[PDB]
Amino acid sequence: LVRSKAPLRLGLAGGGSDVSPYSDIYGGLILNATINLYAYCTIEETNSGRIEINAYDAQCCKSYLSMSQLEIDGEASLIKGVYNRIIRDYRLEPKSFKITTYNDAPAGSGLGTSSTMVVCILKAFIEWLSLPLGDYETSRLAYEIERKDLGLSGGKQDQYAAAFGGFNYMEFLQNDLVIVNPLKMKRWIVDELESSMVLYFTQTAIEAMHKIKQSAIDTKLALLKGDVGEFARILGEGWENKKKEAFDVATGAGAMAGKVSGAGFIMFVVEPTRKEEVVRALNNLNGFVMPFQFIDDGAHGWKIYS
Amino acid sequence: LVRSKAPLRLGLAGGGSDVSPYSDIYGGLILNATINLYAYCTIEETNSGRIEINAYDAQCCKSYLSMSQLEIDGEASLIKGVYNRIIRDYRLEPKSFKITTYNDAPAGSGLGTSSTMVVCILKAFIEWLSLPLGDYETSRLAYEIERKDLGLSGGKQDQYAAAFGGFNYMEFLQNDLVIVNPLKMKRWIVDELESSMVLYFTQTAIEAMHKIKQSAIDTKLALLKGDVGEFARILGEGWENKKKEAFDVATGAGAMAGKVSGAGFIMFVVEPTRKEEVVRALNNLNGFVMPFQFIDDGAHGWKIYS
Repeated sequence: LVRSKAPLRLGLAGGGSDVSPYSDIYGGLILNATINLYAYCTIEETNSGRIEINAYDAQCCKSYLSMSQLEIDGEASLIKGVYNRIIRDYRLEPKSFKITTYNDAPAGSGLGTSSTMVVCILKAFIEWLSLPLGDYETSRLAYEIERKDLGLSGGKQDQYAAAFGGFNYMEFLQNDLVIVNPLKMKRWIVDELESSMVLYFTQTAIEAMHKIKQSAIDTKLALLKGDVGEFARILGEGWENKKKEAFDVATGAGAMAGKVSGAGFIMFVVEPTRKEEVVRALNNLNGFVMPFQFIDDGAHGWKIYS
Repeated sequence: LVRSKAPLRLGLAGGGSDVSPYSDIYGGLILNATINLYAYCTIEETNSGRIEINAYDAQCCKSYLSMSQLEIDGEASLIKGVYNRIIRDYRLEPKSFKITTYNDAPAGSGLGTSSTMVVCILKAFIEWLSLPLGDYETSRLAYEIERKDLGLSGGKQDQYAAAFGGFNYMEFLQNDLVIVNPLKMKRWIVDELESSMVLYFTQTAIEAMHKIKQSAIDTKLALLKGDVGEFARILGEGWENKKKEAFDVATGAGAMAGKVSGAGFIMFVVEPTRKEEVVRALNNLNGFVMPFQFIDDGAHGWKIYS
């Protein structure tokens, strides 16, 4: 059997500049980082002309006939979605296997859950069938499967982070090319940043989007130098800018700055010696603090020889 | 006692764009990587009231009366420069110690020997006196000791490569600001590049420099994908341009491309299965091929308690 896991991510700056058609016309820049919340998958080749699916994340535990393709009932779309593309792209005969899947964060959450799971399933298949697919190809394949085959709309930063891993500076160039600049992060900066962070779960746009894109640049420079204070400043200036309301009762008992991400989730930047104070105050509210650590590795698979 | 060592580096691309005023007017771009050839230094404190210098690199072995500053005789300048600068910057009392020094590469070379050694010496002092100097500060201080305090001329890439380590893409911005993008390099790309390389020792400008600067961008993007062939092309395209004579007996032996670095030093890029041939032919010349490996760490020091 083969197993695989992929990490979820945190958007540090540039969020949105990667989404079409803004990226297509102006070009996007994003700085993100993978965290220790994962999507897992294991694939074991069975010889019962069947395909069993135990997708805890897709509330699905059915069995199907080992076909060449599997219709998208709307159940276990991610797994079926990956499998179908694999059979087509390599023209392989139907396969018999049992596949299990589960995630560390719910569907929404806003941490790239869906893209991370797809990458994770791909990695399993890659390991399971020795597919000639590396980081770039995997991310590409993942996006294509999720954003086209399944008709799911989103940016491009999630597939790549899950596949590549660590702290990345991504350039989304026109003609949908993408450059991933894998950044090495000194251990003290990584530690300082985490001790400075709290994860809390509760036209003229363009002109704004340009500022956001520009923030990816200033944030890179700021964190490379370990200047968390400037990072905090950049987040605030951004928050102020993305307002000129729902639950800012969280920002009420806050720290230095904050940034709101998809799926109802605030990334606070606090003074390390006050981080605990912030976590207790936020914990009194209706939401909860999500403990985490940055993880340097991207998706990967391994085999267990029985 | 304390010990330290710093690696030398290979100028992969953009060489020259880091030199002022060009870096200050147009901005510089550099892609370089440290290699397993080092500068070593050990410093042991003593209560003899003397300062003993044994520098195999500066070819000096003299004892001096412990002072606050040391006259730049023209002997062990590097050590004297660092020692003086540290005594001044930190307003410290005269020091008594024994200091040993040696390098794995000669004066000219073209691997940044001098800057690497200054960084190494600085690292020994930093380790020695628990000085508050990190990567950025160390590089800058090294550039200042060498370039100003000692009048020696040159670029900036060398000081930063030595202190940072690994594959770096440096931005030497206008108004002399510097950004080091520490790049995580996949192991297989590094191994592929290492088996594809041979190290062998023996007004219209600016328009030419704009290309050398550009190459840094093309080279980064080529090596991040493992496209060594594209790297060869860029080096080759850069060669023909560096011609619009001396000991080119070396390039006479076919490979994919070659590149010369500031003095008796050619970098050749060859197909792995053909490397041994290239290496054998060149060694049959009047010079020798220097075996190397890329090293991901920058300068560092350690203490030995007794």
